[PDB]
Amino acid sequence: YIYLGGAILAEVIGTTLMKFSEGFTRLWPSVGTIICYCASFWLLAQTLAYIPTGIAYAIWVGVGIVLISLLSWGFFGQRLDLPAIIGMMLICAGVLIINLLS
Amino acid sequence: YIYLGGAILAEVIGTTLMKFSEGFTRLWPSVGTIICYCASFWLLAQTLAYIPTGIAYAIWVGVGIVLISLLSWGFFGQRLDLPAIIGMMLICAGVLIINLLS
Ligand SMILES: Fc1ccc([P+](c2ccc(F)cc2)(c2ccc(F)cc2)c2ccc(F)cc2)cc1
Repeated sequence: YIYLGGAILAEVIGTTLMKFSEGFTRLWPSVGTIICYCASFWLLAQTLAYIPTGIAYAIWVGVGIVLISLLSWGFFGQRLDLPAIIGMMLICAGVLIINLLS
Repeated sequence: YIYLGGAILAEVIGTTLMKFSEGFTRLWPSVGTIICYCASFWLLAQTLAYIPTGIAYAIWVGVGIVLISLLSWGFFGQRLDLPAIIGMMLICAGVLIINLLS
């Protein structure tokens, strides 16, 4: 499967893997995050080799923000109106404006 | 704290070490650059002791669009246009809100 899509997934899944309980979690290796970083950085290296570097990083932030925010709101029941999220919206709107001119 | 700035900075320092260290007669070993990358992930783990994952990500993304812009531009060009100034200012405003959280 495609390197860039794998790289986008690697962070979204990786952070979701880090967000596990202090209790017991099924199927979680304690070396898992360290493996996920090694996998993520290998995928990134392939991604930057074979796609234009500015394009790849602009797409990676762009998809990743929408995907984590939709996943977190939709299936983990999280709030979009909390103080930090309100500041984050301005960053994400500003990021879109620069990306439209790129 | 200085952990979040340090974690972002370690990725930039490691990138700078990687870009500088072309050739193989050079004194510096690739492992030293790997230690700078290992440090960034460890500094992120220190960051996530008292900071939520999304809040840390939003600040990293706010700097990240500037990192994309420097990568896209290389050398600096002429002064920014009105929508670009607004988009950059919205990123500035979001960081100002996030850093004024108690
Ligand atoms: F050109 C680039 C583009 C992206 C990165 P990235 C990244 C890429 C792919 C992935 F699957 C997970 C993380 C990163 C951050 C600290 C490091 F030590 C190594 C990589 C990263 C993480 C969070 C963020 F908000 C922005 C970038 C580095 C250089």
